[PDB]
Amino acid sequence: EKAIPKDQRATTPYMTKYERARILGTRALQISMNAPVFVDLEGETDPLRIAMKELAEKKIPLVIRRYLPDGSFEDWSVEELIV
Amino acid sequence: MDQENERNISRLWRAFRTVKEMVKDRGYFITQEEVELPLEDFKAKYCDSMGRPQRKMMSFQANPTEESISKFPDMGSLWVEFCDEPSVGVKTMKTFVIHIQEKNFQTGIFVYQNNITPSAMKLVPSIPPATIETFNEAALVVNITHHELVPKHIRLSSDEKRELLKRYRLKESQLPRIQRADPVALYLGLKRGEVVKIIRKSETSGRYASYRICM
Amino acid sequence: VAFYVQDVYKDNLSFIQVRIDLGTIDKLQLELTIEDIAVAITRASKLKI
Amino acid sequence: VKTAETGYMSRRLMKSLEDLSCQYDNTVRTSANGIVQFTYGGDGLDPLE
Amino acid sequence: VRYDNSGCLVKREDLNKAEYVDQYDAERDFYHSLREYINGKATALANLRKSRGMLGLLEPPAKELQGIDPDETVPDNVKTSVSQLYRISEKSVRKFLEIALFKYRKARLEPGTAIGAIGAQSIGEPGTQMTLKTFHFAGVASMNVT
Amino acid sequence: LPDVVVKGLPDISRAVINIRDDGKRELLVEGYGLRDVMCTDGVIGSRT
RNA sequence: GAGAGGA
DNA sequence: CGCTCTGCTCCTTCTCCTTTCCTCT
DNA sequence: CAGGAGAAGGAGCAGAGCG
Repeated sequence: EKAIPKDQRATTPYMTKYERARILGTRALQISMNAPVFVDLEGETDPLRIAMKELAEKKIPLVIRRYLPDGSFEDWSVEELIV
Repeated sequence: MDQENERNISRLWRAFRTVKEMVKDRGYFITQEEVELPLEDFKAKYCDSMGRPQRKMMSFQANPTEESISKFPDMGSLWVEFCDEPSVGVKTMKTFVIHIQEKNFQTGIFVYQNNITPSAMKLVPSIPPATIETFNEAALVVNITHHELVPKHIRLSSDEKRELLKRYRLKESQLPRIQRADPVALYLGLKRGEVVKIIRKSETSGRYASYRICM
Repeated sequence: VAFYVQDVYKDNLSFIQVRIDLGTIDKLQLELTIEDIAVAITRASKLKI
Repeated sequence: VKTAETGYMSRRLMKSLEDLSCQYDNTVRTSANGIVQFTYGGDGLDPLE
Repeated sequence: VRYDNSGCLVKREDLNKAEYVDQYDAERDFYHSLREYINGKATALANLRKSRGMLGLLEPPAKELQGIDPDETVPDNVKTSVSQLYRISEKSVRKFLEIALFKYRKARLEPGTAIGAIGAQSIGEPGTQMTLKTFHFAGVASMNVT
Repeated sequence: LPDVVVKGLPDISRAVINIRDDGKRELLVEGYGLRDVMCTDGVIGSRT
């Protein structure tokens, strides 16, 4: 039920394609709602491209709650996840 | 006549070997030389003067081994008896269950010959402490566990089941159940709620373990 | 393995006669006798009356 | 004559296995959290890669 | 480590007892296959070496001559021939192992995959292309099959 | 009377001996008597 | 509503 | 020792399904 | 308009016990 502490977390340290797509979608939804960005914009306007560029530099400020079937859940930061 | 009697003798010998190995791999004490009994020995020690299958002598009692009684504290001796009358009815089954009760046996295996009256089946599952099981002689000719398509089953104790449930964080109602009266389940005689671990072999994946429970 | 079947009456009774030809039994090396055929008929008379 | 039968078979086959997911404990499970496989295919390897 | 069903550790004498198999068996088999493949390559190199004078050093040499070159007495001409025929480098072996391990850790069913839908489609869609072809039971024309 | 199954299994249409490769042979049966086929002598029950 | 392409 | 329930097992006669839709007319 | 597969009642016997 409680969050599994960071010291031991069985869930894979990798970033699944579903998690990557969901992170990009959430970050693009936030940016489309006039949210600050943490990358050099370079003139891009479509929020999805800005989200992709942020994920390229690991600048997306989100974490993943991987819900195990029992009920517990490991919180994995996007920065720590590998691609 | 001669051919029918000899065929029945050979079939009974194969059935007796199957029964011996079934009571062996459950954890009881038999010797490999006892199960590996040549047909000549079966004729010599389990037949009358004129050579007919008499079942009153081949019935036996088996007791657990030290390791199996350590793994399973609650496992008493069992009494394997055959029958003389083909159409087993209420009377013979009642005599057998009375004998089981008076002999202080935890379980008994009744290998009926040809047919079981449904009244006997009704009387079968009425014993609180002990239990009895029915095996057709035709159903025991080649043991199921030695077929090519039957993977290795293992009976898991309470401690092993608890370890498995804690490891996978599951419950007793989520594992892939195996029905009671399943031919590889009643072979091991799994009681309701006992986990069996299956060493399943596939050509693309080697061996791996899959777990089931008896329901 | 019947090789013929006949129905024969008598003065006050009737019956069915079938003579199993042992030649075909030997040539087919089947492991059965007259008693085996008779007991098979009696046991499979479930379909019959 | 085969198209309709194949379509129906595919429909019902999908209706059976509609909700099976590889959970984060590496066990294929159904919607009701009833574990059908303890590891996908015995190795947990996706055939796509 | 292959913990037993009771939670204890196998005593190194019954690891392959066929009653203690569990998950991570596929990974051990894959590692054994990798080791077997590298052993086959090294054995091929050693068998080439022993065919041209140089002793095949598949088994590790003793420490009584570990610090010295084990083939200095051999003429340098055959050394070049063996090198140009079969040469296995440290970088090549490390790169092969890294690539194999990366492609293995990549080739795992990622959690959350809708594996049920994938399986149902993979079993149903080929049915849409299974045109009825008449077959028999492996050379027996009479024994018709479906 | 001339249709009662005298010998065999009354659930089998036919049985044909087939010759496998490398000289082996086995019997292919059209019917539903698997348990009886495994039980009857002359065959190996572990592979049927 | 039901007649027929169509892929 | 036939007689009389139960119970089982056939046997017959019943019910619910048959891609995708994509148009026009 | 065909094909497939179950659920529900008659119906004909074994089986058990009996006064």
